[PDB]
Amino acid sequence: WVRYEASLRQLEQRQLAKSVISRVQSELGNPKFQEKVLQQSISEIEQLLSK
Amino acid sequence: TPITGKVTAVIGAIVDVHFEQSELPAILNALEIKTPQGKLVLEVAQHLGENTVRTIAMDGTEGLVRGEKVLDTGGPISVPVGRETLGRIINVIGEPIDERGPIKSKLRKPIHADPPSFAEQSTSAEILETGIKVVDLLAPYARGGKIGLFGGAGVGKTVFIQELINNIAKAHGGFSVFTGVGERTREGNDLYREMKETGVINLEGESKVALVFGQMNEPPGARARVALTGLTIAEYFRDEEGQDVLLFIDNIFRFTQAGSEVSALLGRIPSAVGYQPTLATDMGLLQERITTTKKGSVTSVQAVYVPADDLTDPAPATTFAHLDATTVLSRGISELGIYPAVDPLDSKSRLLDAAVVGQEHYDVASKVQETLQTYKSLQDIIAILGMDELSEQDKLTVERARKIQRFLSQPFAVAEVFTGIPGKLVRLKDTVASFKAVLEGKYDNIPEHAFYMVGGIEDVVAKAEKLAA
Amino acid sequence: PPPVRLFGVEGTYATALYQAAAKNSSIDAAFQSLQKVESTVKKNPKLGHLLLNPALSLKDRNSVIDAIVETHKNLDGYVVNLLKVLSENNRLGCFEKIASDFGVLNDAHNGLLKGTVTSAEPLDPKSFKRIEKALSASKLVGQGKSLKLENVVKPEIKGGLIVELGDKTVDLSISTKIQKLNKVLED
Amino acid sequence: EVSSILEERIKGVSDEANLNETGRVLAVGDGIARVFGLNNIQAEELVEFSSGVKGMALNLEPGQVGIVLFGSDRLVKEGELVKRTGNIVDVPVGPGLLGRVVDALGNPIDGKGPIDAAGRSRAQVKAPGILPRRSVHEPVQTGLKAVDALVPIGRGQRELIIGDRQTGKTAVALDTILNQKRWNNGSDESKKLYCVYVAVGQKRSTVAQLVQTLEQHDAMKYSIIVAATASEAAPLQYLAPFTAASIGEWFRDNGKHALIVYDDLSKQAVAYRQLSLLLRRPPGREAYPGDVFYLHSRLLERAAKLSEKEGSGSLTALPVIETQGGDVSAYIPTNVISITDGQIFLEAELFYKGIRPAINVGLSVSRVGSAAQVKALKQVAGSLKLFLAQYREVAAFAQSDLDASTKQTLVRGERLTQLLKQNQYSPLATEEQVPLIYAGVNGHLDGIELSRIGEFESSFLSYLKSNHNELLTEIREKGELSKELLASLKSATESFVAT
Repeated sequence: WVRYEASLRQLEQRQLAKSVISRVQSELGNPKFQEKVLQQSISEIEQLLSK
Repeated sequence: TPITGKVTAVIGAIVDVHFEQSELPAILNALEIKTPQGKLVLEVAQHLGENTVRTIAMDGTEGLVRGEKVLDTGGPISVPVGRETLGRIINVIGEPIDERGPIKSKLRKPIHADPPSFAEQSTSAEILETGIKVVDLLAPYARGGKIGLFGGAGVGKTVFIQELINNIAKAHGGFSVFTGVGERTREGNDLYREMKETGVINLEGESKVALVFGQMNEPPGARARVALTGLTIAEYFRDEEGQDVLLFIDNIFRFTQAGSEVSALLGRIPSAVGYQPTLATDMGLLQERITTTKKGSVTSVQAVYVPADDLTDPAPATTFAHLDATTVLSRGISELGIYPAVDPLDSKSRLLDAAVVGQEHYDVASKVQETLQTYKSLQDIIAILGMDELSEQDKLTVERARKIQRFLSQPFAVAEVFTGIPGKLVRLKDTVASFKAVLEGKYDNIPEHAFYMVGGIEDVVAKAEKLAA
Repeated sequence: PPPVRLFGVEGTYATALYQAAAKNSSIDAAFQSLQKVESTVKKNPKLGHLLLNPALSLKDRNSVIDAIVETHKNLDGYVVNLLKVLSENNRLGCFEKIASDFGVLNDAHNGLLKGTVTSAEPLDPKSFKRIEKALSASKLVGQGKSLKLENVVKPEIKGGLIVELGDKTVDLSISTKIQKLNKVLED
Repeated sequence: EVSSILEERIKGVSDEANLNETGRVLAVGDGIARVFGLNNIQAEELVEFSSGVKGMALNLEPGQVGIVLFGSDRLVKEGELVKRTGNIVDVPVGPGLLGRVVDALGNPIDGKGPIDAAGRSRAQVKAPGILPRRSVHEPVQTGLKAVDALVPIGRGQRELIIGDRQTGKTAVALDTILNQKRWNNGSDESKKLYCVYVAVGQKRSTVAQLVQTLEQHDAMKYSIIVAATASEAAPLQYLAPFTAASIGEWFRDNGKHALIVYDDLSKQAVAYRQLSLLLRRPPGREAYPGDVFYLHSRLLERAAKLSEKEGSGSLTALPVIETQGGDVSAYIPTNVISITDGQIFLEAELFYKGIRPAINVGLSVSRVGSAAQVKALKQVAGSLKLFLAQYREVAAFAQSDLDASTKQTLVRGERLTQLLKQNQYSPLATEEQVPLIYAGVNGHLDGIELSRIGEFESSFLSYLKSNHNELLTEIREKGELSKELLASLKSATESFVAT
């Protein structure tokens, strides 16, 4: 019973793994792909000034 | 002024420095790179030009940030020597690894030194006796001699050496050097313990042995100059103290091996098998700095683990060149259960000359050699057929030889535990007598088993009585 | 010693040229003249770019050298010897290579730093300027060492940016962050 | 649950810092890459490529660094950005590696998630000096007669196990781990070995059978398995024994007794050969590079019985050498033999010819093994090696007529050899080995007809327990056979002989 319980958790995790891939393909579609480059830009501005 | 440089390259333990300064150290100079490990000792071995030397690194390599300050310590590494080297186990650097603290020294001497000249040498003729019967019969040692072994593994090498230390170093009273080149730490620990126990290292007092020990975990480059360090310590005794010394060196196959490793890295075209092109030169220096001179007589013992059991390999071949006497140790004879494992047809000594050991010894030895060679010759026939298909005359010879073979095994005191037989040291005079009798078949009438793994002829007789019960 | 150890790419030539002309303090002059002759070489394309292709004699190569110094007189003289040297050593393909190397060596001497800001697609000039300012302000750009930041376009870097200079980089791209995220959510 | 753990992990992604990173890959393939830059790099660093794979910098050269890819070349490619880990190769070491299969990157291939590990420690670490080293005193008991008797094995020692491939090669070692289940599941930590099984170059399937066996004998909890299978990349295989020994050293440097079995170092040689050749460094004898001696020797001497100062830790090495045809002069075997204390050469011919386990008594030695033996197993086993090397002699020349003295030895010898044999994957208790050896030595098994020897063993042991397990309890604690015990045992054994 414990063994299959662990197996179900692993199965859930790989199911949620392919859902992560699906979410990644969605993210890279959005012009959040464009807009977040601005976020990275300002973050790097803050970061590198903190260097 | 410290010759500043940067580490241009770190190709293995063959670091290359580029001395920024127009000052350039000479070849065989020594360098210290300051490390969080204290120092790293490197030794200039080539100048690769454009103010970039190429240096063997005599301490372990890793962590090195490519380009880092160097300072030139100059010249060969100068060890510290003295009579207070006795009672110290020292690293290649010279560190007291037995941690009896700083070695008091008057003279610190360069590791490299030039071999004494042809003229300066004094050539001995002294007999040294071990009390090992097989040694005595087949290859009499000489005091000041250069003795040689063709190793069993440690299973043979350590055992052979231990017996020699037990015999010769209690029959010697002068200085004695133990140099352990690329040997397992345990062997050293056992030896250290044993030496301390037999007071050879007296700690309350002073020793009469000094020790240099290089572990087989040591980096190849480090292993290369373990020998030279010992060679210097020996020179200090030989020359400066001006008394007879003793020396043990084992395993000098590792010296050869170490050289072969660094050579490739150095960039040298590696000669056949893989051995360094500089094999001859390195061997030459080493074996000409152990010479008996008018300054002193140093009995030396060199031990070469036979590479893959092939004696034809170039490293054993060049060993044969610098041995006053040799005692090749063979696995087959070990398998025959004979301890020592010495091949009896492959031992020779310069003092095997007939006159030197007297005609009677020589005649006895001659007959043993002839008999055994016949026996080996008929090993084929005996095996292909039986021993009952031998000619009757030969069959007698063969039976005698089978006895002679069994007789050669003598229990050894410092291995008495390992053999499980209390040891034996038998007189040379007795040995000659014993073989003489056997050759005349005097005691040939009692078990072959009686001859086997026991000492003298008298012991054989007694063991016949034991067997008879 | 000459700033930055180049070498090997016939950069021992560049090094040599630099140190020899550096004590003559005509390295900027050399570099400029070298640029001019290199440029008129590139701008000589019909078998002056295609006769950079090696197949010439020693002597014929030398006569090409004579034509090259015929093309202008405004050379360091150390670089007139450099032309001879390349002819003698029988290379001419590592001529722009040497030129480039000498340029790197030269602008190291000038102390001009070089950076790069690879991105997925070229970004705003306001962003370019903000990064240039930021980097110049930061300790990363040395004091009196002048950044020449190059935005480059590389589609392979999926989104974001990587700032590079002085062998110190921050890669906060979308691809790298995704990569790290994927790995961490596969554990 | 799964959501919470994933969410915790996602939260644990937080920002990248600036620092000296970035080299750019150029000439790559042949499992080494030549990277441009990496100007200040510690020697033997771990670098992680942005190909998501890590390599160990080997050659620091003027203007270039040559990484060696510790992992697949498939994902590495030209002009990739190599980022400095900035740290020399270290692997997590600690207490929580116990009962966890891990691969060579320390990734839990038991998949029980992140490993609990106290520290990380550099892959290469020098062996302790002469001064930290105390001569062996505690035995290791394998539970197999003759493998404790004839071959005496003791803690710290590098005690070689040499023999021929797939003669159930693994099994000899497995049995050792199993016998020491008794002691290791003990409460005395001086009687706790923590045993590490290094599986190099073995099929992942085979390892899975091994893992399953170990978990069947519930032995997983005192042992670690490190795995570098045959499929797994050769540079990873090269670093695989070294890493395992670091983990072992953490136990050793807790002063706690441990053991490490390196299966099979011969396959490390092939790996190092591959690596060397791909670094185009010149080959040595049998094409195995010249630094092969250095490779094995540096590895082996890290296994030791340290002194009281170091807390008397042990790390008993059992390295498993796979001889090609029983080529006992072969370069790799001889090199190993010279380093190792003793040999445990296993007689293949006899193995095939129904001696399981088959130990070539002649080619088994143990350099300092016999002073590890406890007095019971010195007294009872006294001269049995000699006796069976009289059996060795006797059967040598047996091949016509036999004198009664010879015949007596042969009858005992043949029967004694039968007694040595054990059922593969089922080792006996240490306590039990003492009477069995007592019986034969004291000549009680002289008369026992050959057919009933197996019966004699089981029945004798059952008899001893039923009649008086008191004797066995005494010998269990005393560990020395007193004169009274010896006589009592003679009497008791004779009593069993009668039945």
